[PDB]
Amino acid sequence: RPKLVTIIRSGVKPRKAVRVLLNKKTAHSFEQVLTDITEAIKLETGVVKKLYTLDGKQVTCLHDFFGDDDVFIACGP
Amino acid sequence: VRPKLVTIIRSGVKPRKAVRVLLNKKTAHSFEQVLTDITEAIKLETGVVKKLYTLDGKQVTCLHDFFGDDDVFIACGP
Amino acid sequence: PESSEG
Repeated sequence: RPKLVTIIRSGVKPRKAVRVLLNKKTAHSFEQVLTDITEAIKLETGVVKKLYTLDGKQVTCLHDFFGDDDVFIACGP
Repeated sequence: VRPKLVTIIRSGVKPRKAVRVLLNKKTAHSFEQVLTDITEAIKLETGVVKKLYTLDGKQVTCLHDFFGDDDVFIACGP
Repeated sequence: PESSEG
């Protein structure tokens, strides 16, 4: 029977549970488990959907992007 | 022309760590591809999990500790 | 201290 584990990333905000579904039989080593958690964490990192300048304008095209600013803010979903 | 070293700040995410992405005005042939490149760079900066701890601070070091009673754990990177 | 986001 599979175990649903909640992982809390140390020092990371906001506080979002990462859940990993693991089977005592299929998990061959402890290192395997650490790797599966690492992969689970990278997956829950949302894909970047929108970008904004520091001043608040959305960057929506290649031409906005290759302007003078080189610091932007990423947003997910 | 010259490549551009962009600094990305993740909205709401703490600690405040810059993610740097190098993009080329003549390589990035798509805005959606730029976002994908930024996404990958963010994923890459995710530290690999090196240690696990119970909520009460005991290190989990083997499969036996991992499949015991607790089902909530704290992950530490490097 | 400057402040902005989103």
